[PDB]
Amino acid sequence: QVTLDFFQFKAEAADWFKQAAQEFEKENPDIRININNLRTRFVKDRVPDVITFNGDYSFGTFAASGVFHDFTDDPLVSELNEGMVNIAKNLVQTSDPAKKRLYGLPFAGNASGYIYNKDLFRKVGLDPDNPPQTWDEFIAMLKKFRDAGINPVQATLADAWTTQAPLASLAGTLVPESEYAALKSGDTTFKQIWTEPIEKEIELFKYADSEKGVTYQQGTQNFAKGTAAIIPLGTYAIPQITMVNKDIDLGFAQMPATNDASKQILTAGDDVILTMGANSRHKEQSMRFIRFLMSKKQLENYADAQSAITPLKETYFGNKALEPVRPFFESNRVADFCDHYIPSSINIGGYLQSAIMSGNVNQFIDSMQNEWNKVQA
Ligand SMILES: OC[C@H]1O[C@H](OC[C@H]2O[C@H](O[C@]3(CO)O[C@H](CO)[C@@H](O)[C@@H]3O)[C@H](O)[C@@H](O)[C@@H]2O)[C@H](O)[C@@H](O)[C@H]1O
Ligand SMILES: [Cl-]
Ligand SMILES: [Cl-]
Ligand SMILES: [Mg+2]
Ligand SMILES: [Mg+2]
Ligand SMILES: [Mg+2]
Ligand SMILES: [Mg+2]
Ligand SMILES: [Mg+2]
Ligand SMILES: [Mg+2]
Ligand SMILES: [Mg+2]
Repeated sequence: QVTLDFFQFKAEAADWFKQAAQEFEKENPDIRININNLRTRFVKDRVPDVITFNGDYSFGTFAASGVFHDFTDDPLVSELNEGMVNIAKNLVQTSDPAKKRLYGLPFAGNASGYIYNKDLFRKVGLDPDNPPQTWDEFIAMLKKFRDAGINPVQATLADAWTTQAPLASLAGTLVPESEYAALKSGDTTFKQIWTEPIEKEIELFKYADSEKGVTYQQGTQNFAKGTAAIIPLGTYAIPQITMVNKDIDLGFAQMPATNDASKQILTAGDDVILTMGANSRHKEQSMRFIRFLMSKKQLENYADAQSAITPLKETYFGNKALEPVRPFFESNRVADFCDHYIPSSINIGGYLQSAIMSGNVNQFIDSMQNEWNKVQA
């Protein structure tokens, strides 16, 4: 009989993981799973046995420091979407190509863009199956909502991380990931690469016609209750909206950053990486649970509950709301999040909140650059 500590990062999926653990326990009487919904928590001697983490810079730093088990050879890997596996490997924060190993399993994918209310689209005569293809059309849509008496955009600025979503959506098209290597070597600057994304994010939030400084929970509640045409968050937010209102008719769309309709890109990443503490005392039992979670049945059950994208080679989309972005995935017109290249020590969320509210692009760009420069030094 062993007790596993399961650190589960994702607020929106707390019940799903609680129930999955309980199901596993019923079938495996020799294993109890204690869920806790960060370096201190991840000291070797107390590292959780099973872990979910967002696939971001922080994951990559813990991976490079040896906190997580090395899954590179694991028999599970060959049934997974190679792009999602490669994203996880490329997050490892190392300058040595050979050290870009696999330190967790992609469990679920996301995309960043905007969630929209199809009934409000219908109300103003827009086609909810064919959202805007260009920046100009996207802005014209927001203006159409305002002119019809509808709040175009629900902001959630009181939760700073939410301001990263539009930046990442827009940067996906505007800024190739290769620019971050040039940024590190000093061959480009934030002024050159992020001025246009931040200007467009500021423009987007000029169409937030209600109070901007509300919380994530408040914004998703407002949206669920029909009071805004769009909420510019990624797919991870869908379950939070639908739990408030089962009946809301939602779509998810790419946020078009330019007027080149043929060269739009969808920001998409590894929303959940499932891993094991490298210094776990109970690796065999931990892996039994991980194998249970990584079965197609469980992955698809999760994807349905959470409106996510499964990590299997045959991709499954958990919600018909995701139909407008299916072509980006099919054509591989995707990009990882721009903020996965930004060290966790830089307070990008706080700088973005300030930029959106104040409009002061120069201060935002200078803050990012000066903090980046010091890290690279
Ligand atoms: O654009 C926002 C964000 O999207 C991706 O992360 C999705 C992740 O965001 C939220 O999780 C928290 C909420 O505090 O935010 C960090 C990630 O920034 C997570 O550690 C934390 O749990 C949602 O609540 C989650 O459901 C969702 O999975 C992207 O990877 C991030 O870099 C960032 O751009
Ligand atoms: Cl594949
Ligand atoms: Cl599907
Ligand atoms: Mg423990
Ligand atoms: Mg919740
Ligand atoms: Mg490489
Ligand atoms: Mg046009
Ligand atoms: Mg009005
Ligand atoms: Mg690219
Ligand atoms: Mg106003």
